[PDB]
Formats: sequence, C-alpha cells, structure tokens
Amino acid sequence: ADYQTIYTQIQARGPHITVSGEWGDNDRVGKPFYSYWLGKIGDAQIGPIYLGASGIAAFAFGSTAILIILFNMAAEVHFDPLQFFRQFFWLGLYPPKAQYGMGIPPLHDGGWWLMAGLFMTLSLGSWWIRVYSRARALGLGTHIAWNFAAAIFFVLCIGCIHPTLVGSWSEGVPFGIWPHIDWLTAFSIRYGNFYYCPWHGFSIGFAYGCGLLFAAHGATILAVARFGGDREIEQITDRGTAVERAALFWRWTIGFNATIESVHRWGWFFSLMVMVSASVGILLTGTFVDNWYLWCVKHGAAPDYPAYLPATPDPASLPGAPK
Amino acid sequence: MYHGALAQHLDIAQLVWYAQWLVIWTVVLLYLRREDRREGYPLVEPLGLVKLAPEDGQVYELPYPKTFVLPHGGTVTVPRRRPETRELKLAQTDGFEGAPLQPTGNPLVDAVGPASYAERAEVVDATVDGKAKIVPLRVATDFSIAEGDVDPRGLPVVAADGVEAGTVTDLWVDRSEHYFRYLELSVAGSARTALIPLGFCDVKKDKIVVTSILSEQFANVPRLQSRDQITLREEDKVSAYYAGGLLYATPERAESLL
Amino acid sequence: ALLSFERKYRVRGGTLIGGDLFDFWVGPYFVGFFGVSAIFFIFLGVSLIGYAASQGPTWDPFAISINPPDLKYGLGAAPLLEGGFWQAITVCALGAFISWMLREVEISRKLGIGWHVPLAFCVPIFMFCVLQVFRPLLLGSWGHAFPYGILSHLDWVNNFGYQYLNWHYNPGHMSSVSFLFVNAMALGLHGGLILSVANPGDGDKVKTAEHENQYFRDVVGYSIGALSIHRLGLFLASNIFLTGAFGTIASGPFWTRGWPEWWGWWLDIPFWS
Amino acid sequence: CFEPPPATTTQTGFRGLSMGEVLHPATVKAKKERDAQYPPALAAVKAEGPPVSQVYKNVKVLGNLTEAEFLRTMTAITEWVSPQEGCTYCHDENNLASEAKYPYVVARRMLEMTRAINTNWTQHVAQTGVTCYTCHRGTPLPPYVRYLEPTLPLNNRETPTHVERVETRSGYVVRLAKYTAYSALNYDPFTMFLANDKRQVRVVPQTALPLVGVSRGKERRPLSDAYATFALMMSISDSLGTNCTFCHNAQTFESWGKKSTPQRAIAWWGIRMVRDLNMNYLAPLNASLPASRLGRQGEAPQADCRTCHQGVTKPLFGASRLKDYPELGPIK
Ligand code: BCB
Ligand code: BCB
Ligand code: BCB
Ligand SMILES: C/C=C1/c2cc3[nH]c4c(c3C)C(=O)[C@H](C(=O)OC)c4c3nc(cc4[nH]c(cc(n2)[C@@H]1C)c(C(C)=O)c4C)[C@@H](C)[C@@H]3CCC(=O)OC/C=C(/C)CCC[C@H](C)CCC[C@H](C)CCCC(C)C
Ligand SMILES: C/C=C1/c2cc3[nH]c4c(c3C)C(=O)[C@H](C(=O)OC)c4c3nc(cc4[nH]c(cc(n2)[C@@H]1C)c(C(C)=O)c4C)[C@@H](C)[C@@H]3CCC(=O)OC/C=C(\C)CCC[C@H](C)CCC[C@H](C)CCCC(C)C
Ligand SMILES: CC(C)=CCC/C(C)=C/CC/C(C)=C/CC/C(C)=C/CC/C(C)=C/CC/C(C)=C/CC/C(C)=C/CC1=C(C)C(=O)c2ccccc2C1=O
Ligand code: HEC
Ligand code: HEC
Ligand code: HEC
Ligand code: HEC
Ligand SMILES: CC(C)=CCC/C(C)=C/C=C/C(C)=C/C=C/C(C)=C/C=C\C=C(C)\C=C\C=C(/C)CC/C=C(/C)CCCC(C)C
Ligand SMILES: CCCCCCCCCCCC[N+](C)(C)[O-]
Ligand SMILES: CCCCCCCCCCCC[N+](C)(C)[O-]
Ligand SMILES: CCCCCCCCCCCC[N+](C)(C)[O-]
Ligand SMILES: [Fe+3]
Repeated sequence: ADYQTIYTQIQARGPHITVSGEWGDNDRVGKPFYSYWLGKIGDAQIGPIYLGASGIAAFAFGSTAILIILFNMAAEVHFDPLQFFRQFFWLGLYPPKAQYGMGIPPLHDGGWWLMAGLFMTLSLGSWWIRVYSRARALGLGTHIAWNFAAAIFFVLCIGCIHPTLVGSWSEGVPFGIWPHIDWLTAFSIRYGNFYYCPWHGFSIGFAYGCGLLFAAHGATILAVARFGGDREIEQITDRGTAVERAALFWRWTIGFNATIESVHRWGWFFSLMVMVSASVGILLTGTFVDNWYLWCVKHGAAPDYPAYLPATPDPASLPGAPK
Repeated sequence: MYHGALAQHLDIAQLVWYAQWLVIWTVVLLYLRREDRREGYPLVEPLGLVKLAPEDGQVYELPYPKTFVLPHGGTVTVPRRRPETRELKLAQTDGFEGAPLQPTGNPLVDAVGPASYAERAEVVDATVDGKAKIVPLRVATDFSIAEGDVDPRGLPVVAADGVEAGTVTDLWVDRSEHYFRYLELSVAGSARTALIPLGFCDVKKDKIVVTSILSEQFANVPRLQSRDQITLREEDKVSAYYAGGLLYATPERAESLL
Repeated sequence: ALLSFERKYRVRGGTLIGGDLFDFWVGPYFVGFFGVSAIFFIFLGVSLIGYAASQGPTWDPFAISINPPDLKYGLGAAPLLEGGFWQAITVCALGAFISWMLREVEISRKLGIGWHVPLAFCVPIFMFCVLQVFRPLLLGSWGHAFPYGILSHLDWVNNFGYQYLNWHYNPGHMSSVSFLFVNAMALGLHGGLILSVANPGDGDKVKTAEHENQYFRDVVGYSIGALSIHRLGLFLASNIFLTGAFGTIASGPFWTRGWPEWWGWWLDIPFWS
Repeated sequence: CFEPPPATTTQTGFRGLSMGEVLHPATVKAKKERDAQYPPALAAVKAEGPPVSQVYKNVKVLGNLTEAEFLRTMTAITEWVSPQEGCTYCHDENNLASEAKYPYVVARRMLEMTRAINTNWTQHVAQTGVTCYTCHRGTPLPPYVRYLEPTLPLNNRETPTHVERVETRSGYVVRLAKYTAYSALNYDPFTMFLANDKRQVRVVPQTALPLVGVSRGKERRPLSDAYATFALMMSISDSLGTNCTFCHNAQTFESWGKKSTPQRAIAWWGIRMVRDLNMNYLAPLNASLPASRLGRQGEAPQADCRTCHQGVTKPLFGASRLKDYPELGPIK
C-alpha cells in the first residue's frame, strides 16, 4: 500500500511562502504557526489571514445577525442561563406566525426575524465579494465566486424571494437548530410532498453525484499519487502518466473518460447544479404549483398501490357528518 | 382560475421541466464531453489511412483549441497532434483487435505497461518565482525534517526480497508545497544514486521497506541528467519504474492472484 | 479505438481469476472474468425486471414498481409475483455490484495504480446492504426493504422516515446530511479552485500551487493542500453513508420511538430538568 | 440511549411502502400490565322492586334502575373514581341525597357525559365504549388532562420539578416540546385544535395549481398553520403510542381512499368527539369546581386523546364493560 495517501510519513518545514496580491498585501495579519498532527493529514501551516474591508463588513453584519438571534433565543427561556444551554437546539427566532402579507411584521412576531435576515444577507454579500475580489487580486478565475453565488441565491430563495412571490413573510426559514429543521416538514407538507417536486429530484441527483464524483475523483488522485497526480495544474498543461492512467482506468471501466481539467468542470458543474435546481424548485413552489403530488398525478407520473387495509372514505364528505 | 395555468392542459412548471432537461443535456453533451476530449484525441485505429480528408465525426467531437500561457514563458495548445514516437517493445498476443500486448524484452527498462512514462517536457518544474521546485536537502538548506518524524538519512533500504539494497542519503522536497516527494539512496555495490518516490516507501524507524521491486532491480532505476534537479519527464521515468515492478518484478505478479 | 497514449498501457496481466482467458478489451471496455460475471448478472437482472414489469399494471417508467413481499413471509422465499421477483432482482444487483467492484481492482492492477477507487466503491455497495439485507435481517422480514421503482422507492423513504415521527432528528441522519452538504461544497471549492488557476482568462498566465494555497489562506486562514483535498474529499463523501448507516440500522432494531424523543438523554438529565 | 431488539412490527400498507407499527415488547408489556388493573365487572344483580325514581329522593340520571342495580352502579363508580376515598367522596354520611359536596354534582354530569359518549360517538368508541375508569384510572383527578397552557408532567400523579412548574417561565419550551413528542414545534395543538372547533386542521391544497383568489398575500393562510397541524399530529401519534403510518400513507397526507387506513377515519371522529366533550361537558365545569382544580385562567381540566388512550392505540387494549353496565350507554 502507498501509505502517503493515508498520512504524511515525514513532514517538511520551511520558510513561509507569500504570493503577492495586486492589493491588500499589508492586510494579511497574524503570524503563521505549524501543527504537527494537522500536518499528518494536511498542510501544517495555519495562518496568516487576509483581513480586507469586506471580510470585516461580513463579520460586522454577521455578528449583528447572530446577536439578534441569540438575544431572542435567551428571551425565550426568560434569560435563565442554565435552561439556555439545556434547551439550545429547541430555541429559535421565528418569522411572523400571523398573516400580515408583505406588511412589515411586529417585532414580537417576526420583526426581529426579518432584521436578522437582512443582516445575514448583508454578511453573505460582503463575504461574496471577498471570495471574488481575492481571486482577482491573486490573478485567478472567478469560478469559486460563481459557485458561491448560486449557494447565496438559493438561501435568498428560501429566505425571502419565495415569501415575496407568494406575498407572506410567514414562509421564511426560522433561525435555530431544530426550528430550521421543522420548517422543512412544514414546507413540504404545505406544498404536497417535496418528493414529487422534480427540481427536488434534480437537486438530489446532483447532490448524490457530488458524492459519487468526489469519492471517485479523490480516490483516483490518491491511486495516482505515486506519479504526482496531485500536482494537477502541471498535469493539465503537460499530461503525465498519472492522468494518462487515471483516464485509462475510467475509460476501461465505463467506456469513456475525462481530462484532468474537465473532471473539475464536471464536479464544479454538479455542485453548481445542486443549488440552481433547488432554486428553480422553490421559485416554482407556491407561485405556480400548490401541491406537488397532485401535479404529478395531473401529469400521470405518480405511482399507485392497491389497498392493504380497506380504502377509507373521507368521513367529512359523508352525508350529515359534523364539521 | 389558476396561477401557472396555460392553454389546454399546459402549465408553467411542465414547460420548465422540459427546459431543464434540455439545459442539462446541452451542457453535458455539447460542452463537457467535448472538454473531455482535449487529450488523447483524435483516436487511433489499425492505421486510419484516409490521409487526404478527415472523417466527419473526428471534427465534430473536438472543441475549439485553447491556449495556456505558461507562467515561466511558453504556451501549450490543446487538443493537438501528439503521437507516441518511441519504439514500444511490445508484441500482439493475438489478431483480435482488443487483445493485450506482451513485453518483448525487459519491461522495466523498456518502459511499457505499468512501467510506461508519459512524454512530458524535459524541463524542471519551477517554483512561483523561478527556482527548481523539487530539490534535495543538500540544496534546500532552509527546509528541515519536522520535529518528531524519522530522519531517513542513514537508514537502510530493504527491497522486496529482504535484501539491503542501499542507504538513504537524502530527501528531495517540493519547495512549492513543503512536501517530501522522493528519497535519494545509494545503491549498494554499484556506486550510483537513485530516487524513490515516497509512495513506494514504508518509512520505519530503523529501515525503509520497499516492496515494489527486488534488490537487484535498483540497478536500472532511470538516471537523472543532473545531480541536484529533476525534469518532469524524469519524474515520470522514475515513478513509472517502480510501478512497473508491481506487475513485473517477479513472474508470479502478472498471473492471477488465485 | 485507442487514445493516442493508450497502446503502451494495454498489456496482459493483473487479473484476479482466469489469467489470459478473459484478459482482453471489447471496444474501450476491459472485460476480465468480472466483466463476464457483471454482464451475466446485469442480463439476468434486467430480464427479471422486464418479466416482472409486464405482469404489472402499467408501462410508464415512473409508475413501475417491483416490491418486496408482505412481512408475513419473514425471511423465506415469496411467490414470484408477490415478492419473489424482488428477491431474485436483489441477488442479481449484488452480483452485478460486487462484480463491478472486482472488475475495477483488475483494471487497477494492470495500470499499476492504487485500488482506492474499488475501495471507495465498497461504501455504496455496503450502504445498499444496510438497507436491503442487514436491516431486514435484524427486523426479521425482507418486507422491510425498499421497492425498485423510480418514484415508488421515494414513497418508501418517505414512510420509513415518518415511522419515527421526524427523521430529521435522527443523529445518524444529522451526521450523514452534514457530510452530504459539506462534500458538495468542497467539490465546488476544489473544482472551482483548480479551474480558477488554469483559466484566469484574458490571456493572463496560468498560476501555480503557491497561488492555490495562497488563495485559501487569504480567505479562510488555512489551505489543506493539493494531495490532502483529495484525501479529504474521499473521506467526506464516504462518511455520508458510513455514518448514516448507523442511523438507518438503529431505526427499528435499536429504537422504536420517535427520533426527537431520543434527545431526552440530554433534555431530561435531572441536574437541569 | 437505545432500546434492545427485537422489535415487533406490523403492516398497514401495501408491501414495499414501509408502513406499519414498530413497537418495543418491554414497553407494550408495561402498558398492558398497567391497563390490566381495570377492575372486573361486578356480579350481575336481578332487577327487583320499583325504579329508584320512586324510592330514593335525588336521582335524576339513573332513575330507570332498580335498587340493587343502582347500588351496583354506585360501587362501580366508587371503584373506578374514588376507590381510596370511598362513598363519602361524593356523599354526606347521613344524607345520601345531599348535593353539598362538589364531586356529587360533577359525577352527575360525568354520568350524562359518559352516557353521551357511548350513544352519540359510537363512530369512535364502537362496541368497546368507555366507563369512568377509562379516564380516571382509580383517582378522582384523571392522570392525563390538559389546561389552556401546557403542563408537566403529563401524568399529574408525578411531582413537578421547579422548571416543570407552569409558573416557571424558563421551562415553557420544554413543557411544550413534551406535548409534541419532543419536537421544537412552537404551537400548542390542544388549545389550537382540541379545546374547540374554531380551527381547521387541514392545510394542504386539493388542486395541483394555486387557485387565483386564495393564493397571494393576506388571502393565504400562514405557513404556521402547517407547523401547527404537524404539531397536533406529532401529539396524536405520541398519545396513542404509534406513528404517522398508522393512519397515513405519507405519499399524500391529504388523501383518503387507498391513501388512508380505517384508523384515520376513526381518529377523525375522535377529534370531533373530544371537541364536543370539552366544549359541552368538561369546560363548563369551572363553575362547579374549587379553585385548586382550575388552571391559571380559571379553566377546568379538559380531555385530549391521551386522557383515554394513555399511549395505546385502543384504550386499555380494547377492554370493555359495555354489556356489563347497560346504564352507561348506549341509551335508546
Ligand atoms: C435511503 C434512501 C435512498 C434513496 C433516496 C432517494 C431520494 C430522496 C431521491 C432519490 C433519487 C434517485 N434515486 Mg434513489 N436510488 C437509486 C436511483 C435513484 C435515481 C432514480 C434517482 C437519481 C439518482 C442519482 O442521480 O444518483 C447520482 C448518480 C448519478 C448522477 C449517476 C447516474 C445515475 C443514474 C441516473 C441512475 C438511473 C438508474 C436507473 C433509473 C435504474 C436502473 C435501471 C436498470 C433496468 C438498468 C438506485 C439505483 C438505488 C439503489 C440501487 O440503492 C437508490 C436507493 C435510494 N434512493 C435509497 C432507497 N433517491 C431522486 C429521484 O429523482 O428519484 C425519482 C430523488 O429525489
Ligand atoms: C419531509 C421533508 C423533506 C425535505 C424538505 C426539503 C425542502 C423544503 C427543500 C429541500 C431541498 C433539498 N433536499 Mg430535501 N431531501 C434531500 C436533499 C435535498 C437537497 C439536495 C435539496 C437542496 C438543499 C441543500 O442542499 O441545502 C444545503 C445548502 C444550503 C442551505 C446553502 C447554504 C449556503 C450559505 C451561503 C451558507 C452560509 C451560512 C453562513 C456561513 C452562516 C451564517 C448564519 C448565521 C449568521 C445565522 C434528500 C437526499 C432526501 C431524502 C433521502 O429523503 C430529502 C427529503 C426531504 N426533503 C423530505 C421530502 N428539502 C431544497 C430543494 O431542493 O427544494 C427543491 C429545499 O428547498
Ligand atoms: C420523510 C423522510 C425523510 C428522510 C428519510 C430517510 C431514510 C429512511 C434514510 C435516509 C437516508 C439519507 N438521507 Mg434522508 N434526507 C437527506 C439526506 C439523506 C442522505 C444523506 C442519507 C443517505 C441516503 C442513502 O442511504 O442512499 C442510498 C444509496 C445507495 C444504496 C446507492 C447504491 C448504489 C449502488 C451500489 C449502484 C447502483 C448502480 C445502478 C443500478 C447502475 C445503473 C447506472 C447506469 C448508468 C448503467 C437530506 C439532505 C434531507 C433534507 C434536506 O431534508 C433528508 C430528509 C429526509 N430523509 C426526510 C426527513 N433518509 C439514509 C440514511 O443514511 O439515514 C441515516 C436512510 O436510510
Ligand atoms: C452545492 C453548493 C454548496 C456550497 C458552496 C459554497 N459554499 C461556500 C463557497 C461555495 C462555492 C465559498 O467560497 C464560501 C467559502 O468561503 O468557503 C471557503 C462558502 C461558505 N460556505 C459556508 C458554509 C456553508 N455552506 C453550505 C452549503 C453549500 N455551500 C452548498 C451545499 C452550508 C450548509 C449545507 O448549510 C454551510 C453552513 C461558509 C464556510 C462560507 C461562507 C462564510 C460567510 O458567508 O460569512 C458569514 C460571517 C460570519 C461572521 C460567520 C462566521 C462563522 C462561519 C462558520 C465562517 C468562519 C470562517 C472563518 C474565516 C474562520 C477563521 C478561522 C481561522 C483563523 C482558522
Ligand atoms: C459515498 C459513496 C458514493 C458513491 C461512490 C461510488 N459510486 C461508484 C464508484 C464510487 C467510488 C464507482 O467506481 C462506480 C463507477 O463506475 O462510476 C462511474 C460507481 C457507480 N455508482 C453508480 C450509481 C450510483 N452511485 C450512487 C451513490 C454513491 N456512490 C454514493 C453517493 C447512487 C445513489 C442512488 O446515490 C447511484 C444510482 C453507477 C453509475 C456506478 C456503478 C455501476 C455498476 O454497478 O455497474 C454494474 C450494474 C449495472 C450496469 C446495472 C445492474 C442492474 C441490476 C442487475 C438490476 C437493477 C436492480 C436495481 C437495484 C434496481 C433499482 C431501481 C431504482 C429505481 C431504485
Ligand atoms: C456488451 C458486452 C458483453 C461487453 C463486455 C465488456 C463489459 C463488462 C462491458 C460493460 C458494459 C457496461 C455495463 C457499461 C455501463 C458503464 C457505466 C456503468 C456507465 C455509468 C457512467 C456514469 C453515469 C457515471 C457517473 C459519473 C460521471 C458523471 C462521470 C463523468 C466524468 C467521468 C468520466 C469521470 C471519471 C473520471 C474521474 C472520477 C477522475 O477523477 C479522472 C481523473 C483524471 C482523468 C480522467 C478521470 C475520469 O475519467
Ligand atoms: C361520585 C363519583 C360518587 C360516589 C363515589 C358514590 N356516589 Fe352515590 N351518587 C352519586 C350521584 C351523582 C348520585 C345522584 C345520581 C343521579 O342519578 O342523579 C348518587 C346517588 C346515590 C344514592 C341515591 C340516594 C338519593 O339521592 O336519594 C345512593 C343510595 C347512593 N348514591 C349510594 C352510594 C354508595 C353506597 C356509594 C359507595 C358504594 C356511593 N353512592 C358512591 C355520586 C357518587
Ligand atoms: C374522560 C372522557 C372522562 C370520563 C369518561 C369520566 N370522567 Fe370524570 N372527569 C374527567 C375530567 C377531565 C375531569 C376534570 C378533572 C377533575 O378532577 O375535575 C373529571 C372530573 C370528575 C370528578 C370531580 C373530581 C374532583 O375534581 O375532585 C368526578 C367526581 C368525576 N369526574 C366522576 C366521574 C364518573 C363517576 C364518571 C363515570 C360515570 C366519569 N367521571 C367519567 C374525565 C372523565
Ligand atoms: C391516526 C390516529 C393519525 C395519526 C397517527 C396521524 N394522523 Fe395525520 N391526520 C389524521 C386525521 C384524522 C386527519 C384529518 C383531520 C381532520 O380533522 O380533517 C389528519 C390530517 C393530517 C394532515 C393534513 C392533511 C390535509 O388534508 O390537510 C397532515 C399533514 C397529517 N395529518 C400528517 C401527519 C403526520 C406527519 C403524522 C405522523 C407525525 C400523522 N399525521 C399522524 C390522523 C392521523
Ligand atoms: C375516551 C372518551 C376517548 C378519547 C378522548 C379518544 N378515544 Fe380513541 N378510542 C376510544 C375507544 C373506547 C376506542 C375503542 C377501541 C376499539 O376496539 O375500537 C377508541 C379507538 C380509537 C382508534 C382505533 C384504533 C384501532 O386500532 O382501530 C383510533 C385511531 C383512535 N381511537 C384515535 C383517537 C384520537 C386521535 C383521539 C384524540 C382526537 C382519540 N382517539 C380520543 C376512546 C377515546
Ligand atoms: C425589505 C426588508 C425589510 C426585508 C428583506 C430582508 C431580507 C433580505 C431577509 C432575508 C432573510 C433570509 C435570507 C432568511 C434565511 C434564513 C435561513 C436560511 C435560516 C437557516 C438556518 C439558521 C440556523 C441554522 C441558525 C441557527 C442559529 C444559531 C445556531 C444561533 C446563532 C449562533 C451561531 C454560532 C450560528 C452557527 C450556525 C452553524 C455554523 C452552527
Ligand atoms: C422526483 C419527481 C419526478 C417526477 C417526474 C414527473 C414529470 C412530469 C412531467 C411529464 C411530462 C409531461 N407529460 C405530457 C408527459 O405528462
Ligand atoms: C438526475 C441528474 C442528472 C445527471 C446527468 C449526468 C449524466 C451523465 C451522462 C454521461 C453520458 C456519457 N456519454 C458518453 C454517453 O456522453
Ligand atoms: C433519460 C435519463 C438518463 C439518465 C442518465 C443515464 C446515464 C447514461 C450512461 C449510459 C452511457 C453508457 N455509455 C454508452 C457511455 O457507455
Ligand atoms: Fe482534483
């Protein structure tokens, strides 16, 4: 076995490299330190950190959002610090419970929720241009930023675009561990079972394929570490036996293959498609489909099954039944 | 009336369903699968003789070429004409088109099968600021072994047949990633140095086990042009040598495990 | 037929069983003994699918469903129309998957590369066994396993989940979902990074490993490095099932209540009750 | 942490849909033993003499009965409601017609209520019926009742910790969670759905596309309604010791026909019956009860699914006394 794929046997230390960016080279802060155990499964060097305007903008807005959430959570346990730790996962900040439509809700019923939402959104925008601008300062493509943009767009969809399109803030995702989880069933129940939403299926298809691809890709590169396949940039510009063998492994297995560069396009596209497909689904939900199961029945897609115990007429539609 | 309803049993979501499938297959078929063809294409046959004009499918499956402008001068354009010049000492086991080839000589030296190397550039991979990236510790003197790990310099190398085959004289490090990639070792009884990729190295505290090749086979490990640097092709030549051993070092390794 | 660089690798040997007898290609496909068993099991499998489907109501691919037996048949053979087909097809699937994996080790040996990929492919084969074999063994009927239908298998995931009131609270599930999400993220980041270095665009020049690590250090203060991101990727992906398996096996054999209630171990500690 | 195998499973849907009950034998055995404490029927007495309407002085509900029949009823009522307290819980020792003690008047309406249950709600209690024991389980205060706010513990026979006490506000989220099978759902399904008939529990549309006129802005029910009925269903599932699959094929929660089981229909009638009982029998009893029985808003204790079922899909595993005590219903 090649033990180098499991962990680094002999770590190396050496002077810290700094690649100069078109700007902000002075805004890198902290002194690098090295971790020996980290260095067995990774790169040992932790830090420094770039610290631009946007990074701080993000921390500013995010902490505002986190504080708005935490104080509302604490208010839910009338500020008892011990019950706060005990009940933390059950505590949340909820959108309006009553129907105000698009009206700005009272603070005690989703106003605070709305404001945490604004400040998180601003934090995501700030972090986004950090992710983008860092790439141009170092003279790199904006690939990551576009993938990240899709992720942010999906959050906006479940957070406020979908509430806007149906016209009720009551449909936002709550903040909280279990509470954000509870929303998923409430939403799915309201809209007729998300298993019958094709864009759910697409999202899952790509999400699972990200599992398939990264397991497959990660395993492939490790299988060709002896020939240097981890040095992927120079294997793009000067094909070595590593990617030759990697390509022939797959070609002989599934009948076709990629290049060392294009597999990364595959992976980038699949991860992007998780969020693009999820977004289309939410945009269509509520606005143009009310019950995803009935929509599948309408179009002849739903499976059907014989009764096991006897079919049961809705009692509410028998004559003279109470309401 | 219904939000999303259109004329005669159409609705918006039904159209988007069709649109989405179209978008997917467009990206997969017209874009990704062509990107997949930037290497190894056009394919080769029992001599495709039509030398006057190209066959239509070979033009359609390829993307428009792209050019990488390399960081230390140069450009590379893919896809391109890149045929294998070298004489491969292999022979056809049969007439069938996809029958395997047998090695005619000694497959480690002759560099076939798992011992094949790509015809990469005969240039030394460089750091971001121009220096040779993969250098041994005699040159990279500001690089050390980390506090806690075996220092292999001095330790013996034991090959697959339990025979001491040489002594580790040095480690070659990746100055761009801070990562040791080869050990240098003296080959006992032949007064030469040889590089081993660490991936073929079982690093113990008293020895370095190497199961890929036999002790005698350390004689014909490819030699470098220079003492203190290595080219990308040489790295392929060296790495491939041991990988060949996994299948060829003994007669019994090619035949069925059961 | 052959990639420009292919012919030098296309040598004999590296098989696990059969030596020269099945050591050859057909088009691009390596065969081997496990190629032959794969095709056998595939043929048998999709034959049994097609027979079973014709004895059913519809031919609409979305609505076909080959289902396991009733629970009353426990772990015995069931009549072919009422679970036998499902039993036969499951065996053919396992034959095909294991063949496929072993085919991959043979291909790995011939190229003189690591067996990491067939290794990685074991974990989805394992997870399939958790759902169709081990968990039905522990509960005592094949009828607890899932049906073979594009949409019908979702109805099983659905009801299975709701048998425990809110499956989201399943801690094995929480772990599994978290790996699914972060794995998808990391692949975006990894693929994004690689292309951003090789494709800055505007005629600008290709960058370098140092640029790779510099980018992540700058934005999040750490960069795990080239080789390690691949090791981490395989680790993250694999733990989607490796941890989720526990949450699946627990549900039923080791837990019959709803999954939210399980968190009583925390909520109901007397010291803060 | 965990419960050891094996698990008893049942089937409630077509093979392959993973619908049924998943029960822990230990737990079922414990609940079976607890419910087996149901006292056996008293021996039958033969009807002799005049109706008790002409012998005793203050009998308005049970006047049809003869003296031996009537007294048999009274010792059964004592066995079911006040075994440890005895006849004197409802009576003055020296005036059996005195209504001076509040349990007397409540017991009178409880008689009318449980007779009503066994006559008007046969769609839910069927031939099994209910007796006083079904709810009371041998104490004057039934172990499982509800106020207009959630209380802990669910069994009022257990003593509350400081946080569990309703006046401790830091423990609201936990009081609420334990009513909804430990979910963080932020709704009290009892006051929303079981205390009265003001709210509809159905929330999911019965058309594929959104109907213009009910689908935008303030025309829309808020999403909270979906959370709320999820909560009610969690709470129902817990109260019967079962899961959604007992009543639903989750493929379409909103569908009946092949997508529902007969138990879902019975559960539907149970909602209606619990609303009748609360609105028309139990809630008005705040006039007749002492303040120590009322909640923090002057409300009497009311009933939910648990009051009868106590974690079993049939109360007391289907035990019945109906034919043994005709006086308790049904009445022609
Ligand atoms: C414990 C939970 C499970 C689950 C939960 C689940 C959900 C919630 C959803 C799916 C979905 C899917 N699942 Mg399912 N599933 C599937 C296959 C499928 C596909 C129909 C679809 C998308 C798959 C995908 O893109 O993956 C990534 C793999 C890729 C991208 C490579 C291509 C795969 C190719 C599309 C597979 C197609 C398979 C064929 C239709 C079946 C084989 C046909 C035979 C005759 C050769 C198989 C083959 C198995 C096996 C053998 O175990 C399986 C088990 C499970 N699924 C478990 C039961 N799955 C989605 C769907 O849309 O279903 C309607 C969906 O929403
Ligand atoms: C009972 C209810 C269910 C449900 C309800 C549900 C809903 C309502 C929605 C989904 C969605 C999705 N579901 Mg689904 N689901 C899925 C899988 C999935 C996902 C692939 C997909 C997209 C969500 C995502 O990846 O977000 C992970 C990524 C996120 C959330 C982006 C985060 C990026 C962000 C920039 C991160 C930044 C955070 C900050 C750093 C922190 C700051 C916060 C502080 C300040 C407070 C599987 C595999 C199954 C199975 C096996 O059963 C399943 C079953 C269910 N789902 C049941 C049917 N699911 C979504 C979808 O696709 O709908 C069409 C969706 O909207
Ligand atoms: C209402 C019910 C729900 C539910 C019920 C549920 C159950 C009951 C189980 C899961 C499981 C899982 N759920 Mg979950 N779920 C998930 C995500 C997930 C997955 C991460 C995880 C594993 C799925 C699996 O086992 O694949 C199985 C995939 C397999 C077996 C792949 C087989 C591949 C095979 C080897 C090869 C097949 C090859 C083809 C046939 C060949 C054909 C190809 C062609 C091209 C030739 C998300 C992200 C969400 C969201 C967003 O809400 C969600 C909500 C729900 N889940 C709802 C709450 N979920 C599983 C789990 O791990 O639980 C802890 C599980 O058992
Ligand atoms: C399929 C597509 C996937 C995807 C894709 C992508 N996702 C990306 C990118 C792409 C392309 C980025 O480039 C960007 C990034 O930067 O990566 C390094 C990023 C992000 N995705 C995060 C979280 C996430 N992605 C999720 C999901 C998906 N994403 C889906 C699955 C989920 C789920 C599943 O819920 C979560 C929770 C954050 C780490 C980050 C934003 C931080 C922020 O918006 O500021 C918010 C401001 C704060 C103050 C919060 C501080 C705490 C957080 C943890 C941040 C701490 C970092 C800090 C620098 C630590 C320093 C310590 C140091 C000294 C040692
Ligand atoms: C965490 C681990 C991840 C992971 C990892 C890896 N995944 C790998 C590898 C690794 C490493 C490979 O090396 C291998 C491969 O070669 O890559 C191209 C592979 C593969 N992953 C496939 C499917 C896949 N991966 C999934 C998931 C994950 N993978 C998770 C995420 C999922 C889902 C559902 O998520 C699917 C559907 C095939 C494409 C391929 C097997 C081909 C095969 O096996 O050929 C042999 C079999 C056939 C050609 C068909 C056989 C038909 C049978 C006999 C009859 C049908 C019965 C069937 C049960 C009916 C079901 C009906 C259905 C509607 C319910
Ligand atoms: C007819 C007959 C008797 C034949 C005998 C021979 C025989 C056994 C034939 C088998 C026939 C069969 C069953 C064929 C089916 C083939 C199968 C299973 C195809 C499935 C293909 C699918 C859907 C794959 C999903 C994954 C996916 C999206 C891949 C796209 C990108 C690719 C090709 C990734 C593979 C790949 C990865 C993962 C790298 O990391 C890598 C690194 C460097 C260079 C190349 C690569 C590379 O190609
Ligand atoms: C409350 C739960 C009671 C217990 C315990 C006992 N009795 Fe009772 N009794 C109760 C009520 C509400 C009534 C009125 C019945 C009606 O139909 O309106 C009665 C009535 C009697 C009578 C009739 C006397 C009269 O009103 O003239 C008798 C003789 C009587 N009860 C006796 C009795 C005995 C012996 C008991 C212990 C075995 C007993 N009762 C318990 C309410 C309750
Ligand atoms: C559930 C549907 C019940 C049935 C059947 C019967 N009772 Fe009941 N009772 C029930 C509740 C929810 C309450 C309120 C809690 C309380 O303690 O008041 C009661 C109350 C009584 C009382 C008053 C006891 C007291 O407050 O100390 C009595 C005397 C009583 N109930 C008697 C009684 C009898 C005799 C019944 C059968 C004829 C009977 N109850 C049925 C719930 C339910
Ligand atoms: C039987 C004892 C049930 C169990 C267990 C669960 N549900 Fe239920 N549900 C039941 C009934 C009788 C009704 C109709 C109530 C009425 O008054 O009309 C419902 C309703 C729902 C709904 C709403 C469907 C609609 O038409 O809007 C949902 C979404 C629902 N139920 C979900 C659900 C879940 C998730 C359960 C397990 C937690 C569950 N139910 C259990 C009866 C019974
Ligand atoms: C006492 C007045 C009850 C209350 C309050 C509720 N239920 Fe009930 N239920 C009761 C009886 C006596 C029976 C008879 C058992 C039999 O053999 O039929 C039932 C039955 C059910 C069932 C049927 C279960 C089965 O296995 O067939 C269900 C699903 C049910 N009850 C549900 C239910 C719900 C959801 C309730 C609160 C709304 C509820 N019941 C209250 C007595 C009483
Ligand atoms: C016109 C104006 C007024 C209105 C528009 C405002 C606007 C754009 C609102 C947008 C709102 C949006 C996008 C809302 C989306 C909310 C979502 C998706 C919430 C989802 C999950 C929230 C979770 C998990 C939060 C949990 C909170 C906590 C754990 C406490 C906070 C503390 C932390 C340390 C956070 C850690 C989170 C995690 C990494 C562990
Ligand atoms: C995961 C859910 C997938 C459901 C697939 C249903 C697609 C319905 C669209 C079918 C095409 C329209 N038409 C005309 C054929 O009915
Ligand atoms: C449900 C998600 C859909 C994902 C689609 C990914 C399918 C990849 C198909 C590979 C096609 C191979 N080939 C050679 C035929 O082009
Ligand atoms: C229409 C749905 C199709 C789902 C995606 C199927 C993936 C196709 C892979 C089969 C191609 C095999 N081949 C020819 C490339 O060897
Ligand atoms: Fe990579």
